Amino acid sequence: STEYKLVVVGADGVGKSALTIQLIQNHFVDEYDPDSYRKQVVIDGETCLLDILDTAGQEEYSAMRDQYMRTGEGFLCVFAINNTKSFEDIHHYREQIKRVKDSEDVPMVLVGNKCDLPSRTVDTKQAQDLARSYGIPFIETSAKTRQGVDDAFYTLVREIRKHK
Ligand SMILES: Nc1nc2c(ncn2[C@@H]2O[C@H](COP(=O)(O)OP(=O)(O)O)[C@@H](O)[C@H]2O)c(=O)[nH]1
Repeated sequence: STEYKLVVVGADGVGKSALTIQLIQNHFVDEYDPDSYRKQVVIDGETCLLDILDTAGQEEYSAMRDQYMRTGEGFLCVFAINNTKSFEDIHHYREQIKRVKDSEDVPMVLVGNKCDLPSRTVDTKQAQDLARSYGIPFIETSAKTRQGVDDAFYTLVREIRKHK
């Protein structure tokens, strides 16, 4: 079966690592010290291997971040629903991915994480309008309750499958 390399990007603290660890290990972590992990899953009846590359801890413009992005086939662009700044930063990460892959057509999913937390500052309509402007899906997640987590990563695999 095919292996899919998925890279998780977003501002520090939005939950890249907690999402990754929930996907792989089925546990929520209160802290993560920065990173790649593999797991076999079945998506739409089709077995595949996920290789998740977590950019947590990499400096904003590091050579290793660029290598991670070059290696990736699809990207999760994560913000936190309780952090307007991290939502405003999404364009930065999208631009970086486009530069590194040297393409305007890169499989991506927009992920609004921490949807369990009370203090929402980003509406689902704002996020869906950004996603719509990029032509990509939007998925709301909580690494803590597991809502949306599988759906985010699996939707990204579906996007890659549509790209090849
Ligand atoms: N309540 C809640 N906390 C989260 C969620 N995702 C991550 N966290 C927490 O937010 C902090 C940052 O998460 P981390 O995964 O290290 O963020 P990263 O820097 O983007 O990798 C930690 O204290 C995590 O427990 C979530 O969906 N809900």
